This record gives sequence, structure tokens and C-alpha cells, in this order.
Amino acid sequence: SYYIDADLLREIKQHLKQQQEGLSHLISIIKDDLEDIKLV
Amino acid sequence: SYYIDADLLREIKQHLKQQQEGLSHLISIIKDDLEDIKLV
Amino acid sequence: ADYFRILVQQFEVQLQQYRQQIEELENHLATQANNSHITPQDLSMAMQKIYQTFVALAAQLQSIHENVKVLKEQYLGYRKMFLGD
Amino acid sequence: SAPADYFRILVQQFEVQLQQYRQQIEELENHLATQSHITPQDLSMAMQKIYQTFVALAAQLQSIHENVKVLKEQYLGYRKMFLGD
Repeated sequence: SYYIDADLLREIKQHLKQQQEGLSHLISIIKDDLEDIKLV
Repeated sequence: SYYIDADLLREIKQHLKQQQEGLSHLISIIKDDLEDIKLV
Repeated sequence: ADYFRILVQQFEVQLQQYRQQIEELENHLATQANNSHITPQDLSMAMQKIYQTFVALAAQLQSIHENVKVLKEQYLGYRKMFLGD
Repeated sequence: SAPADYFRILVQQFEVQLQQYRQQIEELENHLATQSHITPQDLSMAMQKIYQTFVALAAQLQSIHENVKVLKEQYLGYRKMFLGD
């Protein structure tokens, strides 16, 4: 067997997840920019 | 006076608008990937 | 297969095609006298400049996807280490 | 514009978060009971590179944002020219 603390791994995972969400929020703003730009 | 054909300008704009949507599609895939991936 | 790269290549082909469709429309532009000395040729150049930005944007999106791919591999690598392989 | 200001604020806040979380995760790691042949230092190095990928991605997205601003400027430049100004 090989025992590991899943609570600890999950804590690390949650930190990274929040950073992923941050990047995703930036993308959202760029998508809004692309929708709004008009040649005329 | 300076007369221009607005229908012509609209034909051009429609092409560029599609390209903007194409960029948005691509970056949306990137967003979807960042929302889906997980450390575990 | 790398389907993201496939989608970018298709976008890049669309750029080429739409540029050419606009080039056909540029034959319909008319030269009139103006303070700025603008001609259809100037407009064509300004349009191509816009296309070069689209080219840059698509390539940059591909480069971001490549880093998302790296991130996925790094996550899997760390997971394997943490879980004792 | 509000979106452009908010983007800038989000990037600054993201950088702060990266710094903070980097330390919080590093402290979680040195408290790992291991050995298999994976040392806490192996995990730490791997995590460091993950952090580097996040920093890269944020910078790349900022550049995309800036290039979309350029695209808009070029649109406006073209429109102005098309309208004889």
C-alpha cells in the first residue's frame, strides 16, 4: 500500500484552481472586447 | 462632400466580424480547458 | 492529433480567403479629392495591416494553448509524484 | 474604459495571489511525509515550474488583451480613412 493525505493534495489543488479561475476571468474580458469591436 | 458606399463598407465589416468571432471561439476553448483541468 | 492547432490552421486559411474577398471589393473603391490625399491603395494597405494583427493574434493564441498543454503535463507529473506513481 | 481598468486590476491582484499561494503551497510541501524515491524537494521543484507556467499564461493573456486594443485602433484608423479623414 501507499498512503497519502488527500486533504493536503486537495488543499494544493484548490489553490491552483483559484489561479485557473483568475486566468479564465481575464479571458472573459477579452471575449467581451472581441464582441464589442466594430469596423463601423 | 465626400460620398462613400456604406453597403460596401458593411460587406467588409461582415468579413472582419466573422474573424473576431473565430478568435473568440479559439480563446473560448482555452478558457474551457482552464476550467476543466485539475491537479487531481 | 492536436485539434487546437487544426482549428488555428483553419482560421489562418480563412484569413487568406477573406483577405482575398476583400481585395476584390477594394477594386470598387473610388478615388476622390481630400485633404489627406487618400487613395484606394492606402486603404488596401491599412486593411492588410489589420490582417497582420489577426495573424499575430492567432499565433499568440496557439502559443497560449501550448502552455495550457504544458500545464496539463505538469499537473499529471506532480500528481504521479504525490501519489507515489 | 471600465473593462480595461478592471482587467489591469485583475492582473495586479493575480500577481499578488500567485506570490501568496506560492508560499502557502511551499509550506504545505515541506510537511510532506514521503519515501518510493520522491523527496519533498522533487515536488517543490515541480511546483515551482507550475508557478512559472501560470506567470507565463497571465503575461500571454495580457499581451492578447493589448493586441486586441491595437486591433481596435487599426479598425478606427481604417474607418477614418474610408470616410475621407
